[PDB]
Amino acid sequence: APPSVFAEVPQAQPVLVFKLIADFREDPDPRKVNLGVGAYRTDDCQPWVLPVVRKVEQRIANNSSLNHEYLPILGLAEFRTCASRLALGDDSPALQEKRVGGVQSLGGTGALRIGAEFLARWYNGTNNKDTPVYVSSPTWENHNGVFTTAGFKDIRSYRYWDTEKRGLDLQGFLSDLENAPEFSIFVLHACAHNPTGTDPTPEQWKQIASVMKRRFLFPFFDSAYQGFASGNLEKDAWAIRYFVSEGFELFCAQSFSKNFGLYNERVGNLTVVAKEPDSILRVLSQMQKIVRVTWSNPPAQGARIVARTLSDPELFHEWTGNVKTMADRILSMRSELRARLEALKTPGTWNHITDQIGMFSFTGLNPKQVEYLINQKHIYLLPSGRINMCGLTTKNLDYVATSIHEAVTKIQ
Amino acid sequence: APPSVFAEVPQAQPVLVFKLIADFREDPDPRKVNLGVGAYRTDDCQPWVLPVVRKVEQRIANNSSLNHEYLPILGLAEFRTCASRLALGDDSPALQEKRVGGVQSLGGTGALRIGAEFLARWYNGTNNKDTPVYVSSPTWENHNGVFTTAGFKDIRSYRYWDTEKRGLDLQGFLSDLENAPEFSIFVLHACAHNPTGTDPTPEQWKQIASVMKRRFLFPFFDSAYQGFASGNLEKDAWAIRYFVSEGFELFCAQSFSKNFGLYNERVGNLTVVAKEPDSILRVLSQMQKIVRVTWSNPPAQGARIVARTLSDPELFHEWTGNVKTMADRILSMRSELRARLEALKTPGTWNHITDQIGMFSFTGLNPKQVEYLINQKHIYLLPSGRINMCGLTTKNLDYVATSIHEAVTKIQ
Ligand SMILES: Cc1ncc(COP(=O)(O)O)c(CN[C@@](C)(CC(=O)O)C(=O)O)c1O
Repeated sequence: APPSVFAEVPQAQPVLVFKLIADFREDPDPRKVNLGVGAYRTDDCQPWVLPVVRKVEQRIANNSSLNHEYLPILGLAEFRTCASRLALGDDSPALQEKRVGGVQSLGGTGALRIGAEFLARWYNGTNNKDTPVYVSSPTWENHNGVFTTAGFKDIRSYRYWDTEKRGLDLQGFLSDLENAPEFSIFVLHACAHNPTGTDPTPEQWKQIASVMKRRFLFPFFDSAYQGFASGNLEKDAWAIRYFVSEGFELFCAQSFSKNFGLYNERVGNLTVVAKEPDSILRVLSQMQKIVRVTWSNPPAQGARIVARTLSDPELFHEWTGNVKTMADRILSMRSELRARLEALKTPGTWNHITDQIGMFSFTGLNPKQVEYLINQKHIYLLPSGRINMCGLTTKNLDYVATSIHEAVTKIQ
Repeated sequence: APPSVFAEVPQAQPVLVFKLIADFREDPDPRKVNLGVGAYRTDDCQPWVLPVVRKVEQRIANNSSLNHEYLPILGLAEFRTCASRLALGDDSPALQEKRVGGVQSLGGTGALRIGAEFLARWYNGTNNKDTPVYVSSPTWENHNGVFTTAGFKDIRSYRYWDTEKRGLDLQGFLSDLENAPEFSIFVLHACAHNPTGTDPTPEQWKQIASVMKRRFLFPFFDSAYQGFASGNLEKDAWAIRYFVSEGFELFCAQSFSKNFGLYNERVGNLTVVAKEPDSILRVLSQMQKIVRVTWSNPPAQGARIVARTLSDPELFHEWTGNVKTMADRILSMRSELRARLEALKTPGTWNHITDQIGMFSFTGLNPKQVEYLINQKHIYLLPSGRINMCGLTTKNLDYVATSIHEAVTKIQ
């Protein structure tokens, strides 16, 4: 019996964040809390289909004029346009000057992948896999994975979090920018940095931009949480817009998974900003080739929902309210968790819980204290000490607060 | 000002069909016929949303229990199971022995891409990009593209379409199989060969299988037209099932874009058949890693529609009826076209028109005869002589038959 052609395939390590979702679901323990994946939950600890989304879905379901014929390779035109406008602002000079392109993609991950594939073939030469790629220390793990898969051989880290000050290491960040070879690619979190929840202020962003401009560093923005840093979409897009106004050419990978709560419809957009309009045409032509051999053309449901919402001023307005609701709820949980930990007289400071923005808190728990929490208390979180604040409710706040308190006093 | 980082990116060369369709659209002649279309069309030249699909979409729209939370990386469990079962049959020995895995993917294209990526890393050694990959001559345009992008350096062709006989070159095909290095990968069209419509008969498939078994050639089935082809789901999956029965390990990239008419919802499945059950978990663990860096997790809408249909006996029954309607309309166009060509005493043999299966047909027209039809008759088709039978209607059949009659007699 000839051996199987799969005889030697090793067992891969699981994608942790997703593994935890499964683990958590298979947990019979009644006290279990999922503080893993960045997904919104109500105070009832339920998934929330945004009111505007439910409204648009019914409208779509009753629109007999729609068919299922293939979308264009780059995607739904109206979606591409609305998505780019959301990041850049209605008044962007880049939009006026027609030097913006958008490629509908499979969530923020697909936007990152297409961009990385394009750069590996056409940026800083032809098929140059040697240009350094810089990611924050720490970052979302998939940043490494995507760039590695596209072929980049030199992936570096720039200092970002100061474990001591429990904040941004601006000095380290700037030095890392100064030392990077010209033309290096920088993967920047647009807002609500994952996992630290710590973003540069406008003034710090200006310092970062200054070095990047000087050394011809390419900004690759990852905009997965527009609206979650502050509850305001315009405010959260400031950095991107600033770089555009400073005359940078850049990529912006946008995800609508969290701000539209459309996680499973895989709605993303790759926004491209070039110096001149002609370049956009040539870039998009090459992007079509990449898409064609990856997913061929994108799915319609999610993009249709987002296009319908953003293009209807009333719907748009309602949606901004839904986003604010989610952000407001997060603020409230930050306060309550902070308050409780202090009331338990938990060792150390807990101001970082309330200083941090976005969906997460980079708590500071060691990997030993995490293990304790998962195994003993049935509280699921990442090994890094990252917790999803949206997983907290008025009903579980106490269990969590108490469980952290023990981990902290007991596990060293 | 320093030049754009995109200054040297060339404009990609455009795809012929896009142009042709453009041309078609721009044509003022009331007699114009588009035989270059790439999807199903009714007798009225319209897209068709299957009645069962509309019915299920409404059911989904009205189901308040559904949310938009992320699916697992490999996809919706019910979909993966139903899809694999459709291809292999409920009674498949492989299903009963638990040696089948399924990965939800972005249409048939996404299934082929994930399969090619897996093979380039774990098949016939580790990261072996030198294993020959064979595609039919001719084949669906994107086969070459997907395999090349996955890293395969040696893409070959096997003889298939016989220009003179207007049929399969079985002897050429077998010689190509006999001379293929052991472990070479063969991309096989399960049924409704695209673009010729010429398939091996079951007896011929047995000869193909025997060489593959002996030389350890890997069958990578592309199954885009199950049911759609003949109106019979079982008949259309015969070759796949035959290989399973014969003990092969294989991959089967399934598309639901044509048989459910869900083109724009990008619903596909990669079915994996292994010799032993334990292999499946290892193989799927590696596919999860590939998906993670490509699209992260798949969309839900299309997969929900297909899973709902295939798991409800009444809906499944209705769906089979809808598929037969499509298959019958194509059979009818083929029979009528041939009948008319023969009535006109057109030179040559035209049995290939009814021997062929599915939407596409290689007519045997030469480039000059094609030019005449476009230029003189406002009949749009590819220079290869490929036509889509769905471009024919009860209303234009006479025009088209007469026009081909003229092209053959005057240009040949
Ligand atoms: C910084 C960042 N970029 C991109 C994405 C991708 O979003 P997508 O689903 O639209 O492709 C995420 C998602 N991060 C999640 C919410 C889930 C994950 O890891 O995929 C998180 O828990 O970190 C993210 O955190």
